[PDB]
Amino acid sequence: AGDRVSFDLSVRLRGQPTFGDDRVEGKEENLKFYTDEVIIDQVRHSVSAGGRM
Amino acid sequence: AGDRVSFDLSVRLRGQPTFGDDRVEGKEENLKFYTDEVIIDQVRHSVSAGGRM
Amino acid sequence: ALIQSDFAQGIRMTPVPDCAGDVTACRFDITLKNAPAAGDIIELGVLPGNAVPVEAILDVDDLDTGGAPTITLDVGIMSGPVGKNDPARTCGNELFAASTVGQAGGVVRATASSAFRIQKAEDHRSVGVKVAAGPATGAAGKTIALILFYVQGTS
Repeated sequence: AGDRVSFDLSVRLRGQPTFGDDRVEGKEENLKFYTDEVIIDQVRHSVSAGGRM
Repeated sequence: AGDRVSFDLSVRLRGQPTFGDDRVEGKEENLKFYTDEVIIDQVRHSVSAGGRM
Repeated sequence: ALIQSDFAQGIRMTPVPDCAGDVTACRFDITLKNAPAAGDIIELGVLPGNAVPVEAILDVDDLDTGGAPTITLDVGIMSGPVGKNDPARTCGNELFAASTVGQAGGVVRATASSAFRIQKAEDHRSVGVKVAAGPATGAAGKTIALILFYVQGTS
């Protein structure tokens, strides 16, 4: 049951490496997730066949 | 345990050969080399999986 | 009108403490390719979630050129998500109340009673200076910096 489904993209890691012996603990790139959503509605149509005349 | 590597190039032998029966004991070419060095270092980077919430 | 520093696009990440009460500071800086003009919102630094500012030196170069300078900078917790690149962002003056630094390259500390009392939110927020009053005629490429002694895990 639902009228909306959301699916995510995990973008690449962009950052600066720590050259030499510079301490890296505590400087940790956060994974960036991007979101999107699609919504569902009905689409109906009807045709008529006249009468008995 | 090393921080830099120094490889070598053995350039060709060049000189004038001694034609005939002329004695050859001092007209000896010398092996000349060339050197280049490469310096190593450390890179690293880290990503944080997040909290427990 | 958004100047996204390297610390907001994700090019350079910010340090977050691995404990409670352990202060943390990082020099959020820009190299302004253009010259500051009224209305610019210089997104310079991000304040990590569950962290609150504790002390903040704002250090800028000489942003004026002529006499009687009038450039004023205010620093606040910008509302939008990090690195949105959207002019609709609001900014504010929670950290600095229209600081007079920029008329001469100098160092100012958080002299306001609201900079030290800032609530925390579980999501990253971007700290960005805004040029409230337009600078006097004349400017050039200069480095605006703002170190931000924030601590995580308060109560």
